[PDB]
Amino acid sequence: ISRKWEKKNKIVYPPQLPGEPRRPAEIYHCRRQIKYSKDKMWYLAKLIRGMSIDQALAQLEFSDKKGAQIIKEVLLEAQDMAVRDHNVEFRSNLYVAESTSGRGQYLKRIRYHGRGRFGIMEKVFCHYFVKLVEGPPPPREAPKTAVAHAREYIQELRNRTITHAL
Amino acid sequence: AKKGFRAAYRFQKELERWRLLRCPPPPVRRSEKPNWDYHAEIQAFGHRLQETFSLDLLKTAFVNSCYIKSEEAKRQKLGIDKEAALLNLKDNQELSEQGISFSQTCLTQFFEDAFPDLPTEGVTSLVDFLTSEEVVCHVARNLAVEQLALSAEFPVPPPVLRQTFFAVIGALLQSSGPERTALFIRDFLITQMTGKELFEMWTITNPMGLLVEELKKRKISAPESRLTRQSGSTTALPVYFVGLYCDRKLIAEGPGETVLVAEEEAARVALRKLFGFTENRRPWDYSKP
Amino acid sequence: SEKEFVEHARKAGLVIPHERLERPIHLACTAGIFDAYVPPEGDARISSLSKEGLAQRAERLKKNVASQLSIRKIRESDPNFKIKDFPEKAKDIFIEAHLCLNNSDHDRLHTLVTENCFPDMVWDIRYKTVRWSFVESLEPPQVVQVRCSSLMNQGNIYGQVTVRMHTRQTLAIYDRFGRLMYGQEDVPRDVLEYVVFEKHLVDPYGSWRMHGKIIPPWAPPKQPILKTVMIPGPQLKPWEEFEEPQ
Amino acid sequence: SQLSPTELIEMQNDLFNKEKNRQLSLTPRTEKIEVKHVGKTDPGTVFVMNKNISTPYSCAMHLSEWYCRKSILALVDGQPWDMYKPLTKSCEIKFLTFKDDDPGEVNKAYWRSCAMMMGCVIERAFKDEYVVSLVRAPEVPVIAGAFCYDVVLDKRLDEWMPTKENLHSFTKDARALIYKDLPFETLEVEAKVALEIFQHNKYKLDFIEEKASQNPERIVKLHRFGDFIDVSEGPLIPRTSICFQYEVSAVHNLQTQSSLVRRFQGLSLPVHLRAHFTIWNKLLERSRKMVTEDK
Amino acid sequence: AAPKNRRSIEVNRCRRRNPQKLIKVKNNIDVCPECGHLKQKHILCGYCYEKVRKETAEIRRQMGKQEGGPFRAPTTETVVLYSGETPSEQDQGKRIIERERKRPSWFTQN
Amino acid sequence: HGKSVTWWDEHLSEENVPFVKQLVSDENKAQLASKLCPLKD
Amino acid sequence: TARGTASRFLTSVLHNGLGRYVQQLQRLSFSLSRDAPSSRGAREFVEREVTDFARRNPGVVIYVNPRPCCVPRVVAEYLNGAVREESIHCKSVEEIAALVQKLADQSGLDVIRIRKPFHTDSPSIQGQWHPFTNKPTTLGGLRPREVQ
Amino acid sequence: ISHGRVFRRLGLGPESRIHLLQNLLTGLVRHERIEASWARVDELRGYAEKLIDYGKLGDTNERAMRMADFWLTEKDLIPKLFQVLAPRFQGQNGGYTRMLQIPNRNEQDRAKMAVIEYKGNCLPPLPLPRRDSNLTLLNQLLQGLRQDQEASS
Ligand SMILES: [Mg+2]
Ligand SMILES: [Mg+2]
Ligand SMILES: [Mg+2]
Ligand SMILES: [Zn+2]
Repeated sequence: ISRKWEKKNKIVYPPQLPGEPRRPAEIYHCRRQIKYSKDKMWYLAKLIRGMSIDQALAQLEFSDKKGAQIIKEVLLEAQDMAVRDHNVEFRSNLYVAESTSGRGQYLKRIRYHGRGRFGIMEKVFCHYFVKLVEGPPPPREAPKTAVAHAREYIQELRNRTITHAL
Repeated sequence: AKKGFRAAYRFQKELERWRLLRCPPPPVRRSEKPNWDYHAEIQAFGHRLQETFSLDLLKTAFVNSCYIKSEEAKRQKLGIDKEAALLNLKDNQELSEQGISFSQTCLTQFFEDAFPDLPTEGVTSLVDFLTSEEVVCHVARNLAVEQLALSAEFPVPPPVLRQTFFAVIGALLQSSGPERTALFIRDFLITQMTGKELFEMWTITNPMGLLVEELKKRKISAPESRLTRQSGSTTALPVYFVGLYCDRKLIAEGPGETVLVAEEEAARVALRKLFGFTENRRPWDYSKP
Repeated sequence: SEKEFVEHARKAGLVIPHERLERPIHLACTAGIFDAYVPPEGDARISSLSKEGLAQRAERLKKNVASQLSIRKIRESDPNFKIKDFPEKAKDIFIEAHLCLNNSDHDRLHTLVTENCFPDMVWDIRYKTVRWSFVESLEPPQVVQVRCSSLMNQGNIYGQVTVRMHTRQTLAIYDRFGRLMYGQEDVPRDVLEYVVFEKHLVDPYGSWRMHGKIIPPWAPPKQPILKTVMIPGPQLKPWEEFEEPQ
Repeated sequence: SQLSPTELIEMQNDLFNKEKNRQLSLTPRTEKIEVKHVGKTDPGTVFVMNKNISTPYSCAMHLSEWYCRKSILALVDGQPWDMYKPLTKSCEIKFLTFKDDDPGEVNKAYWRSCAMMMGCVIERAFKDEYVVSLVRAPEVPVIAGAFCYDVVLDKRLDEWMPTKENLHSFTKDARALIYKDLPFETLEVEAKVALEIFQHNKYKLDFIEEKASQNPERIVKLHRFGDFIDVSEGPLIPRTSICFQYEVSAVHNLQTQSSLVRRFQGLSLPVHLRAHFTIWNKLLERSRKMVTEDK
Repeated sequence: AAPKNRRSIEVNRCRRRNPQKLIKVKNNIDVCPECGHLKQKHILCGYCYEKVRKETAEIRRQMGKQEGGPFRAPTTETVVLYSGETPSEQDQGKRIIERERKRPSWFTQN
Repeated sequence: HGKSVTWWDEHLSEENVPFVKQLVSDENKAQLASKLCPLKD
Repeated sequence: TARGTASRFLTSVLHNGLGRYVQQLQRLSFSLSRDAPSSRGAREFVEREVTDFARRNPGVVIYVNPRPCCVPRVVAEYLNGAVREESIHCKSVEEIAALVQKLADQSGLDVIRIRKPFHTDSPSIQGQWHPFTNKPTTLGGLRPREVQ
Repeated sequence: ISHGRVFRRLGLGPESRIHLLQNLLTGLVRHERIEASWARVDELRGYAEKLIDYGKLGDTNERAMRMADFWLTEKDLIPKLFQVLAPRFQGQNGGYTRMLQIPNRNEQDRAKMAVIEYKGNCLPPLPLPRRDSNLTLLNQLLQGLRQDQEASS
């Protein structure tokens, strides 16, 4: 197996010089060996990507997925760790930067079908990784406007050159 | 267990390469690198330029005030006496100032004899562009002046690089002849202007105003902007050609996306034609008089 | 198909294996402090005068019979024991321990401080940056009392010496992200503590190790935290009604 | 005086910043205050805050983002309190939203904020060669359909009245101001510095004098968002973006023996309490009428 | 029918990352004005409903303890009172349940 | 700004809903009655 | 493969050869061994030809390092700051001399595909073609179906 | 094609649906408030409304008596139905039951659940969704509109 998301939270940064901007706090957390399915957990992880912690918790509260409760517990534990261990005030000033789901060690069993035939059934386990960054959530990216499209098209036309000319 | 050492050593080399890619180390000094010999480097730098410098002058020019201050701080921190030799390093401030002055004067004279029609502001802008931080630092880095410059902060900021380069220039002026120094300046700074445009380094604001002032100086009444050719007016990308007529005589023409841009380009073309800095001008003469 | 998971981490301790240990656990120091010295509340005002503090500190060390008998027992157990030469050694040990904690030199910190002192000074600080310095000493450290505990079951005598220390220290504790957390590095704030050192007399080596750090109950409160702290209330079950205390 | 409007704005902002710096330097250290939460949701909550630095907005952030999104006003143990005004001593805080049982204080705060925003739009939507002087914000009750602001215009501007196009331009300017989030800051100053802060509007000087007369300590409450500074009673909303619907209903020229004043009446609804299109049209039609309530 | 060729990862992603299969964000989430917990606008509050359910379960447990049989149901109205309360004139003549707990704030006398 | 969905009945009070219904009904009745004579306008 | 590898245009460092030619090879460091049989060619080259090459080209700093190594190597560092490392493992003296001459003649630039075999600055002498450079102008500049 | 259909399919058929509705109605009568699936509660609302109307017809009505005998499986509830619910529902015309959707069940099925309650029961009031007070901004503006309308007449 591999365990690096847990150790990523043990890194120590050098003291900031007087005048440098305050570096936002980053907290890494992970839940290992969850009975939930990898893709089903990935759907929930993608649901709360880039959102605020409170809004993610609110969505997970009313989400009917089984892993919604697990992710809510993970977020609560991560917030508690950020408040207690790390020097992070304003516990509601955290946003989910990354939220990923991977697979783990599966279990192999026999699933009978009939006529003496059987298949391999995989009891699946998933790992959930979450990263919380202190600060307001980043704004969503708006679709490219017509003026920006025109600027890009004009730039592409102007960047042309006579190929195979000299 | 595969019995072998070549594969293990090759994989260790691969791991070192991967580590280097993952975390790039900070740049280190060429002198601090193992293969280094300062006297041999100085001699090679002198010989590679087809020049005859003085070793003492080069050593004087290649030291810096920041380096001297760092050495003095180390001396004070260590508690050893270095006032006998460290204080006699003979900082290159005088050499750098002499190099700056001589280079500016020589470039001004070169541009005046090459383009008599260039105004004082134009020639000053050209000299400042040639002596600017970017060009001088690029030349010094390509000539490995940065590696031979004794200074802390191995990045060697642009002011330090320019100071070292002009100190080397002043040392060359003191060692060899002024004509040889002028030839070196021509070969290593004017060549950076090859293929460049006058306005790219002049950065004027009112081409039309400058053109009308130049025409007034040259005893020309006024330029008239007339639309010569165009391609599309209601299209998303119109193209216009504006020409300048003095006494109903076309002096220059310029294309543009809009009429104002075309007129500005025509004024720029007329100004370049009047000053002689044209794409069809005489190439710079690189010979031995 | 018949495969199961393994490696279930559990911590279950039983009295039988603890009592069936072939070798007893070797302890270099005691658990805590047996006799805690209670300082008078007027020490803060007494410290304003030099002789009015020094004479009292000298008189109290001599008038106590327990301290004198403890010093006599220490001297008879180990020769070349001088009370007058002790405060300088204690001050140097404290300064070097603070420097080692600043430098994260755990080996030297273990050599200096004892096993009852190391965790209390390493636990909450192992993941933070410390910038501590020594600038001045307003009052020289003063030996207040000396205590000794003798356990006859193993024939072990542990001697602890209490020294009042009034120091001028500058402390700056940073965060793991590099931001300042506790205090500034240029303020020479004054502190007054009581360091209790422990030394095993039976041991032939017997290094002096700092054991306890006593603060007076009337000591001024510590400097405020730079951040803001929210204290949650009691979590209430749906069937439980809240009670507001008055 | 030969002063450009931008120069006046710069001078007012600089003086306000100097007063704020003096207020901040008044406290040399960071004192810890224990603030209780007396709200119905989470009783017994304790906040360890910095004196004259922490804010009820920071307390709401400590609680949860829902409090920041919903709660507009703070009741510090005896009185309303805006979110961006630093706390002074240990106390208890209760948060107040739009949909509370007795939201009247929040309604007054929103009314005053809308009046101040309309005055800010009016003062800068007029030509530089003309003179525009804001008088005050008459506190009319929530029963009245529009918030009113008093403006004295140039003498040659007393003939014409703004048309539908002008009202729509004012509404567009107000919406543009809303689009950019400008927090409301409350600063406790004295009449001695308020006089030099304003120094140009005689009506504003008279308002400052009459507001300082009733205060024995000569304390004047100033509010500033962006580059606009005005004096008003009570706290204000923390954020401008709370105002979602905003319209400049009409103007009514009231003529007195000394001068004639344009009373601009406008209508606004917050994001939490936005209404339907027909309801908004009916409310605007009601607000078109004259509102007269000064004492 | 059997598949003809293995579906590539790009096709799989384009199939199972479409917004139709993605979980939509619900904008009806609100906080309960009473207890401050989360609830939907068209659904009752879970916390308050749990409190009411607990109280009702206790009341029904006591009223079933009062009736020793399964088919012994009251033929008249029933009234529940808490400690420190007495039946009024309009509450008299009905079956009476008495609780040791005090009257909750949400529960009105009426 | 994660604004929630709002309908016309969410923010109204008990006494106001009948008032709104009446203010819509009579307005619609007046609008319909106004156009009842198109040939004379 | 052009699509697989990188590419660059035909360029010269610091416009070399315009005013004067500068040898782009700055330093040349040989690392060899005295007892390894593979270092025979490097040892013989150091014995014979390194002094003549140094005399012919004084602008390059030549370093020689015998060390307990198995792979004899040559590191050339150019004025561009580029470092090119080659192996002289089991090569004859003629091959070593040819490699050294090739390194000296190289400009130190990246050995990748050159898009064009030519590089001319401002090739628009006497003008550059535009769709209006061959179309005669009508009287008054009128459009084909525009009436004045 | 399910056009013009008012009865939804439940259980193992029509008789199974009738029996399930009868059991739910018996439980509702016995406990004065029950919780079940949202569809089941919605279906049972009509039968609960009809049962009160049948009980209001009188104790001596043989049709109502046999209807109660069929529906109320527990015969101890029939006297309760005819002597408690019917007497207390006299002036009320159709406001006999209240139905509210509760959050989904904590079981893995996550079914949509509702709760039905007979009005005037001896149970703690449910957290009914209360309208905003008239002191709100929009409510006060509507009050001003109402006052203006009243003054105009
Ligand atoms: Mg079988
Ligand atoms: Mg398979
Ligand atoms: Mg499979
Ligand atoms: Zn609730």
